[PDB]
Amino acid sequence: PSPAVVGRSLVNSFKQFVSKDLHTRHVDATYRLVLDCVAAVDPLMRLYTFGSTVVYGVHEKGSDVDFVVLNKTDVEDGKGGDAATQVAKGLQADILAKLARVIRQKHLSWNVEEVRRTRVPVVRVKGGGAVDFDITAYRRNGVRNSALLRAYFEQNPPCRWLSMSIKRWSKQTGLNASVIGGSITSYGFNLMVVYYLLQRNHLQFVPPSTIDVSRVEPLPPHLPLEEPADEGLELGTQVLDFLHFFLHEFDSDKQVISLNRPGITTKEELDWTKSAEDFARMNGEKVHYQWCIEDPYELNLNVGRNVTPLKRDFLRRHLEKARDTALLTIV
Ligand SMILES: Nc1nc2c(ncn2[C@@H]2O[C@H](COP(=O)(O)OP(=O)(O)OP(=O)(O)O)[C@@H](O)[C@H]2O)c(=O)[nH]1
Ligand SMILES: [Mg+2]
Ligand SMILES: [Mg+2]
Repeated sequence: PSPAVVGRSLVNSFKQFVSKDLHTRHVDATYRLVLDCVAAVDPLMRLYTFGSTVVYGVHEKGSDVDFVVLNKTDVEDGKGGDAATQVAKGLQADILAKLARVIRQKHLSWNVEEVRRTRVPVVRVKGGGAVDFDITAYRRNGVRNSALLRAYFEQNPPCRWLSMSIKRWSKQTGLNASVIGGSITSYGFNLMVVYYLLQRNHLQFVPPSTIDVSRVEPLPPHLPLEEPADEGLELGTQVLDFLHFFLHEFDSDKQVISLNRPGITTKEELDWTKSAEDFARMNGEKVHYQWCIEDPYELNLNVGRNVTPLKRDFLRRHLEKARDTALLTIV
């Protein structure tokens, strides 16, 4: 398929998505509800938003909201790292347990799950009106990477469509970590999209260190999304260039998808090698360095750490299949 063909099926596939109102207006009430609960634990605690809501400036269906609870001092330390220690984890679980209890008290019909499978303690809430959200505590790095990605998409707002196209597809194909057998989160896919756009000079490099939590909005404003006005030609051209790039230009054997620096990052300069795989264990299991995606803020975090040789196979295959189906749209 030509870029035009892909472009057109892509715009047609989103027609329902651009039908309803996109505004991040809808989050305010939920934000207020959660802050209601947070205040009962501590009226001096802050509530911040992050995740796709912030990255895009729009609120997607089938997407949760991400919240983090922060102390004043956590905010004022707007460029501090997040401790990867057992006591930090314990602090976060202690406060999240208290909050989950309040959420249950105040909302008898909500399911309030204390999720402990994870590196980062999280409370998962499903109320029913797709009132859907995760709450974490005492961490800057989610608000920070989301503000970084948001800053990138503000440079070139129509690029959000390339991104959104990749997110929906990743899930359709079973590539996205949200699906059983999935290996890369949506966050990972966004890192790849941005890295791609940077290599093509569609975006201007933003050093991750310039992002300051003390200067972000707890709840950032809406950023209007408008239909690709050129029939979707730019989108279709981007999608095909994105697939070509990740199939034929990005060298997964030698290179790391990174936003820490402009240009190429090597596996060797990170020590992200077969030798490191023998030593490297995250959350009690092997980290893989077959597909390398460097996290801009957390030390030594491969976002592609679950991409085994097999899942790497599966990704190449899908990247190939994606060309001929316009990201599973020409069916
Ligand atoms: N360290 C790390 N954090 C992640 C990863 N995936 C998601 N997160 C965190 O969670 C936040 C939102 O992640 P996601 O829910 O996967 O991304 P999203 O943009 O909200 O997309 P959807 O919820 O799938 O629509 C990000 O700011 C990340 O900090 C990951 O693979 N590694
Ligand atoms: Mg999310
Ligand atoms: Mg998530």
